[PDB]
Amino acid sequence: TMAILERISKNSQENIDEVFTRLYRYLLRPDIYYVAYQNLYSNKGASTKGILDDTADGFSEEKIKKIIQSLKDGTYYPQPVRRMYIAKKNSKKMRPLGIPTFTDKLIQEAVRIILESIYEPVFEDVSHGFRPQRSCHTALKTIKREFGGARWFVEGDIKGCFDNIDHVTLIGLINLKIKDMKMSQLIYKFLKAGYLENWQYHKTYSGTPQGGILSPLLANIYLHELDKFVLQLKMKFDRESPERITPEKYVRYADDFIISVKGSKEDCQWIKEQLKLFIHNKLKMELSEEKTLITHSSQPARFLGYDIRVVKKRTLNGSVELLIPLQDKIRQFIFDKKIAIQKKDSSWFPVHRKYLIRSTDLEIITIYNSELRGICNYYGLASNFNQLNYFAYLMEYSCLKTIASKHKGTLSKTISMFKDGSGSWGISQAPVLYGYARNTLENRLKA
RNA sequence: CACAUCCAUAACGUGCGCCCAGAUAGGGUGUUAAGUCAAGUAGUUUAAGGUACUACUCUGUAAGAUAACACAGAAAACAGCCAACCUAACCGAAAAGCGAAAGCUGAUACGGGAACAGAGCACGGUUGGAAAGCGAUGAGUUACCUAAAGACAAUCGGGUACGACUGAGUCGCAAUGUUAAUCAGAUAUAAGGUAUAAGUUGUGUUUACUGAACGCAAGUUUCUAAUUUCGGUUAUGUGUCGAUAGAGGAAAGUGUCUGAAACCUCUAGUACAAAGAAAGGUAAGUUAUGGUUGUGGACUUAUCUGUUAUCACCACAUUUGUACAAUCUGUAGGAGAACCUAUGGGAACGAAACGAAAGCGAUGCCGAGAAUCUGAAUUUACCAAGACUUAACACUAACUGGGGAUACCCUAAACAAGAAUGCCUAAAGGAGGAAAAAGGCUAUAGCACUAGAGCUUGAAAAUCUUGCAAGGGUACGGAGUACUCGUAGUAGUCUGAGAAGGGUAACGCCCUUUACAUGGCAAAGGGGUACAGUUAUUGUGUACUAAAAUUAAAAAUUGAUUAGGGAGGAAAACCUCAAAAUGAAACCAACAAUGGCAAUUUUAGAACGAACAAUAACAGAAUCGUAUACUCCGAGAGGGGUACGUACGGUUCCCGAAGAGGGUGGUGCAAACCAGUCACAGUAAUGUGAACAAGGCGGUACCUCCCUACUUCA
Repeated sequence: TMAILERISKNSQENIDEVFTRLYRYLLRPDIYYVAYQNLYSNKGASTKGILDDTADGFSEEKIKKIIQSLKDGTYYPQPVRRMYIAKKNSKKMRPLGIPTFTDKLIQEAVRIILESIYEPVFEDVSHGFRPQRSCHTALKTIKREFGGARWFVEGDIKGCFDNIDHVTLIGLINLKIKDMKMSQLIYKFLKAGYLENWQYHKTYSGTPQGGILSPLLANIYLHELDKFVLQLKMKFDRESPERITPEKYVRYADDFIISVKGSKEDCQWIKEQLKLFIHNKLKMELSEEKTLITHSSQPARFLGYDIRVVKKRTLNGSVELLIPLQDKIRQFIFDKKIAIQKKDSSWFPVHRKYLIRSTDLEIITIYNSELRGICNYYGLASNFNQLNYFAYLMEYSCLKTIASKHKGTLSKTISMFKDGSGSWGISQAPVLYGYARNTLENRLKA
């Protein structure tokens, strides 16, 4: 089936030695190797990942290439290519996509496997967080409170991700110890495959039917090699960055980047300029925004919808850290769907909502509860539960307006909301307007 | 630091609509007449006007009483509302004769019934004068400590919207509108309000356009906003701690024990002035996305005789500006969280909102009250509608006569038409014998495919097919032209229009004369027939040649750039019996650097497809002049949508299926009593038995098709 790479990347042209990163992965080859040997390469033409609830569908056994990829059947990948990077709602980290083709919908597991190949080596943390993670939520909560006690701190801004798809440093750093020192080509001839017909051309990735949903993998690497020497120079300087500000460093991610333990912002420049030189050394990318708004001791930056600055408002601090919740992620998240106008009722109400004549109601209620759910998960360990339920207030009258509006009455939202509501205390009934909100903005949040 | 409130109010959705003849049957409409009304009290005066005045009376005048007279007002009838209240319309049922049921037949009785507003014409009509409402509960069932923190007896010690219920006792808003009484002028070109359609792009609002031509002007409503705790989570108050302020420091501060150096308390909210401190009422504006408003509630602006005064004088919000007051208050940038200047508590620090914007001259219109000044008047000077009745005259319809062709539905009408005896004992008797039917009769039973029944009919008869003059219903706004038939009539003079021309309108109507025999009329639905937009199906389609936006980029040189030619087991080596159990020449891979034609597009070398042939044109949101309440003031300009009440143009895009009503085909289930069939009795026909293969027939299930004035979804 597909032992093509199982042979290419494995034997790896040992004229002289090879995949040398072996003192930590020498039998770490055959483990996952023989996995795929019977995970993917077992007999599959049409399976192990894809449509059928995880897996590809066996409509024609999808063997038209899969079994016969000894030379990939290859030779052009015409596959009209376009551009694709999809932003992410919370904790901005764009999630590009591509063109769904059974061809691409098997290239997907192919690159899954090449991931696992490059997975076990010094790659770390499928999507972002220096610690090996998988979720944003772990990235959302864990790393942050741990440090920041050092003032004078900074962050990152360079867009540099789908703009700086360098594609030269890219293929220079994809498979160094993995490319067979000679004869390793039947891998990326069909990864370098952004073909088109518009009297123009752009190859190999922009969220490409060759390169659509795999930028996670690729860009994560792209940055990872950077972060390696980044950390080495980090420790090289971590000799007053943990020892200057003290008398009374860095961590890596996907899109934005903290500066960990701080000493002498008088060297924050040092950091950023060195970065740039390096950001311009081998990937040759700039400092979008000249990045970041140095706190200069404490002044709150923003990461992923949270931060630290080391009457609707009150807080407690000291020699301790903190993890800020915000309002701009809700502010326009209100002016989007006509959900309020803060210049109407005395500081903050849900003065109104949008929908007045629309489809059935209980679905809209579940919709409310759904965005609330999101809010909860999209807000882990950040303080001020009271702003959360404050917005919940700022959501009630609005959603209840919309409920009533189907009746098309006299603003009879009173009796209307009485015809339902987890908050009216009456399926013609709101299951949750605040309950699950409290539940999940406490669980997986307060710990 | 919890808990919590965000405006309540009805529609519009009635039933009708054709054709002409008439016109009090009634009614309406309008106009003129006459009377006829009623005016706080009387005089005045006069008609019996009218309210002007005189004097008398009354009521109000909160800008917080108290007396003076100023100041205003004093009915009635209408218009309306609010509630109760029969009753014709309109509705269903008896009801009722009725094709013999298709359809009619509804003051019976039936509830009702301001018909879902009366917008094409009010339910009526009596009354009554007040209902729905809110904002305060009046009365009952009631609460936490009894202000020390309690535990104690709620020492009702004591509090009813106490907070809940029952529930308002009382008020206000609810609950009104008009109605005759000097002119003339100026201050109006007054101060002030008013002038671009169905509509396109342009974003630095600059305006490139039209049913705008006006232009200027081009950026911009706004927030962004409180230090004398405005620290404690938005407006909601309570729940606080923090700091200062202690008061008993208890047995509470009703009577008992632990209280504490806490646990209540006002908190602890700065110095002036300043004003009403204040409502209510009226008036204007904000009020809540649906579309219309109404009716209230809240915010804002004004509002409501003079002194004699008692009063009058205060707490408190209040406003200023200072101080100062901290969170600074944000900002800006540096620079420690507590520096740095700035900021008015926003300077920007934006952000949203922002694009023939607004604002400026477009003069377009009028320019009330005409407010004030001038003159005039000044017999109380006058003076004429306010309705009611009648009168007359015109008028009139969802009123009064006669007028009914196109297609459906139904079946009576014998409506007319077309459907006919075996069997012997195998022959007259004859089946209207003695076998032997449907049909005749009746509920019709066995799922249909037997009605039992007796003779019967064994043409009787009832066969179905029609037709079905009938009889109904159905369309009698209105949705492009002609054109057709159905009636040439009934207005015959009189303005679709008879004609000519002229006003003739963003498509008519009216004026000079046409005609008296149709000269108009023609009728009156309705369908028909050809054209015209619709929607689709299909037939159908372009790189037809030129350059270009350079995919085509094969080929060729390049980019000799390294890496090749083994689906393998393969863990640093084993590499797979493999040149090979680790050795190329070109064939993939490099800005394809150029072609190269397909894939465009337009410039464009451009010929019924770079578009056309047979089978659907419904649904309009209302539609500008032509109004439509016209909408609203009228002092004007000008502001909305009721036969889809647009009546056309244009505007413009919606272009659904299902519930499934009923018919259609097929598929099945069943069924095997009758005629199918078999065999048996029987002389046969019938009886007997099998007989489901659904031969038909019906029951039933699916789906299909019609089917959709059967129902309903963008």
